[PDB]
Amino acid sequence: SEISEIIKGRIEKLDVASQARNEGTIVSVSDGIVRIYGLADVMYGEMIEFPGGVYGMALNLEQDSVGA
Amino acid sequence: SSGRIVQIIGAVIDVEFPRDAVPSIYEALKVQGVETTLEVQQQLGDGVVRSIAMGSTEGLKRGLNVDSTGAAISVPVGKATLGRIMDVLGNPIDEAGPIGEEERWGIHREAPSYADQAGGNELLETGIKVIDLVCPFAKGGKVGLFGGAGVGKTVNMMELIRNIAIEHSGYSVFAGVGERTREGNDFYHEMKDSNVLDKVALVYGQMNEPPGNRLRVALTGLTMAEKFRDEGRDVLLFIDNIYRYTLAGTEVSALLGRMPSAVGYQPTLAEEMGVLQERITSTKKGSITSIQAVYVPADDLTDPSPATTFAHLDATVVLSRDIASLGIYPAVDPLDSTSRQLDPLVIGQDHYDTARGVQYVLQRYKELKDIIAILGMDELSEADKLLVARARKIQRFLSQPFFVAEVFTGSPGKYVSLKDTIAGFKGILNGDYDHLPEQAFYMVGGIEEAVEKAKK
Amino acid sequence: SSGRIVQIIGAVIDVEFPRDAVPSIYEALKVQGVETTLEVQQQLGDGVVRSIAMGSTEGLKRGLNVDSTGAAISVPVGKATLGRIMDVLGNPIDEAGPIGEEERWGIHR
Amino acid sequence: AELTTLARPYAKAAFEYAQAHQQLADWSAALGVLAAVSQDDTVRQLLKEPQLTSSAKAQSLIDVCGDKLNAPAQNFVRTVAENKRLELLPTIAEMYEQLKAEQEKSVEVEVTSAFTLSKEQQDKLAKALSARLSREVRLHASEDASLIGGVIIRAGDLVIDGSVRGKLAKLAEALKS
Ligand SMILES: Nc1ncnc2c1ncn2[C@@H]1O[C@H](COP(=O)(O)OP(=O)(O)O)[C@@H](O)[C@H]1O
Repeated sequence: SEISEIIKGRIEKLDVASQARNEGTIVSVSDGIVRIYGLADVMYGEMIEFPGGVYGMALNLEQDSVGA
Repeated sequence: SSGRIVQIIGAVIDVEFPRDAVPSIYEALKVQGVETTLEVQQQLGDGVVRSIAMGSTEGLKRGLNVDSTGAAISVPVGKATLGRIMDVLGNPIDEAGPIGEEERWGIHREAPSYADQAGGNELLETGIKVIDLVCPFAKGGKVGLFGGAGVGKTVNMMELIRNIAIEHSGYSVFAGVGERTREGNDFYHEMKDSNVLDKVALVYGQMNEPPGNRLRVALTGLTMAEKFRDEGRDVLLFIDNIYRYTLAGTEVSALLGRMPSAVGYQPTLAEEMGVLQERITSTKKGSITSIQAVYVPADDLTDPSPATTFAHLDATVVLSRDIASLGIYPAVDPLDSTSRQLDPLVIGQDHYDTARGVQYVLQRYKELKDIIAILGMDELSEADKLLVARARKIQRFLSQPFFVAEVFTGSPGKYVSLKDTIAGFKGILNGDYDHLPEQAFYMVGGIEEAVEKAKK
Repeated sequence: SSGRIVQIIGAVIDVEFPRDAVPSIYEALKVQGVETTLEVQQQLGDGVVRSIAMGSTEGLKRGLNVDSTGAAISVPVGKATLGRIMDVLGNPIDEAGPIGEEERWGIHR
Repeated sequence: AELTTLARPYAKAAFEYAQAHQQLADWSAALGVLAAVSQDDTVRQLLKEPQLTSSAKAQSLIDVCGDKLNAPAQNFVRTVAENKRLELLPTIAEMYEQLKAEQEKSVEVEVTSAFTLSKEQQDKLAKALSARLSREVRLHASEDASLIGGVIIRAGDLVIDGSVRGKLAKLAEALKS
């Protein structure tokens, strides 16, 4: 490709997290709705564990977010 | 090539494909490893299609592989569908093994063309006297069916199935749109006990199913009726409610995010009615005649769902509680049932004169019944008393024993031809049978059976 | 750490905070230099919270520094409230001086 | 909205700066390196992380690209990232190239053929297309076994079909009707 070797060597030392498919991060909380980045293996109707013993249910599996 | 699920919102599933292998509108898709079928509704761009699932989506995830079948939803057709219960995908839902079909057909096709119309206004003989006299059916026609429950709707449907199978060498297809599961099991056992199960193919789209199943189940039953029409036959197609087909279109259009039309309906209401109703016609090979029961919302005839439905109907049959409380079966109101075929250019002058004479005598008896109720029988003249006697004879001669009701009446059933119906009601209207008692005219076939009933 | 006002549309005010110091839902916030309190309704993502003012928005600008109190709107309770007129924030709106309460309670329970 | 609708004022601002300061090839190399860096999967995973600010995403893109960006291109990267428009970075570069093709009076023409064409045949088609379009043309030749003869010229939305497959389709439409 047209990527140079030095630019590729700068790309390989980037700090990129390895996102597990059963893990996610909360983006937004509003009115009982929690929209979550990630969770790439979640099913429609699957329970989701939050901290503090709080549980949720996934209902909107969108392209880049999950509404629970 | 296969695609991947990118979005699950309810029953609406978006699947991404490669750009040279985007599947067509109304193509059936299969989720790998699961028993789930999808039907493509829209092409959104960048390889992504938006589709409706034909079952429950609980347990589906993004990332599942989806195969394309290359065609629309294809159902089994032919003689092997008779006696069997099927869903919208044509899979059997009775526990009686696979359907042994020889042919599968897709459920989306065009209406028959302008040059393929059969022409004329040929009548379909049902063998029922009140139907063939007062509200006659056309081949290729459509029948609205009105009334509540418990007045004999199912018995009339089994008698139409038996009469079209035995006397005309045709078949029947039932399509239950929004079928209650209790009543479908009851209707299946009633058709086993009346020996008419092997004359009809049953397709149910049940109430607890998502609304694309309840949208496409009439197209499945119409596809099986089209194969039966293309074998050269005259087919009956029964639709259990046309308003649930309309409401399933409202629900599917609300799930896709379309902007709604007046009184809440889908903006494609007349078009989705016309795609279903223009396939029910008389062609050069054979005909399909449909009997469709109609619910009216809020008792409003100018609501958009019955106003779109009544533009396609050729006849109405109204069932009445007051005729059934008198013991007269079938309980068809002769004054409230209408027909577009009741016209002297269509059926001739003789049938029209006999039917309008019967309707005048029953209407005059209807107002004189309130006169007798307000002031007594002594208020009426000799001509009014003569019309009351002829009208009670006409009202009892409209009753008829049925072959599927022999447990109920305790009699053999009768099939009456149209010639015998016009000759018998003309014989009552001309005063030829005023010497008979009225109870001879109850539950016989032709007028000669009433003549031999009045010797006993 | 403090945030800054990014949007004022009517009674609804959006405040951007740093990502380690986002206030919770129903946290009270104090705008610096103007006597107005904000209550957090929603967390919109990227550090931004959406809130409703507990006063008039005529003296507010974009760019104003907003501090977080770390708790909900707390009002005085006890028998010091008897005989007094208070507003929604528990400040006295008679002219009888300060309320000498011994306990304050949050309004969300 | 479409990607070109969103990518139009960024490419127009970059083209007006690079035409005003005589840095057309510098910004064309910079936007090509930026588009190719933003389409790599690791950078695309980094640019969709929710805990990163827009300034850190612009700083990571500037530190990855390095010596291929001058200081106004870095200012352009910070303006693109502050308005949350980093996914537009291929489309912006494409529209910049279209603007530069209107400035130097040139058109990029794709020619597909049934057999390989020599330099005399490409110079002949390029001179005919330069006489028709009133632009300097740049041909890009390619092969196709679907054609049985002839060439197909594609220049933007202009299609000139000289292949015998199209003449076969015209004869099929003329005899079917
Ligand atoms: N042809 C008939 N002869 C005698 N009785 C009938 C006839 N048709 C219907 N009935 C009576 O009416 C009742 C209701 O019939 P049915 O068709 O089962 O209505 P539904 O299907 O709405 O319950 C039956 O139980 C039967 O007793």
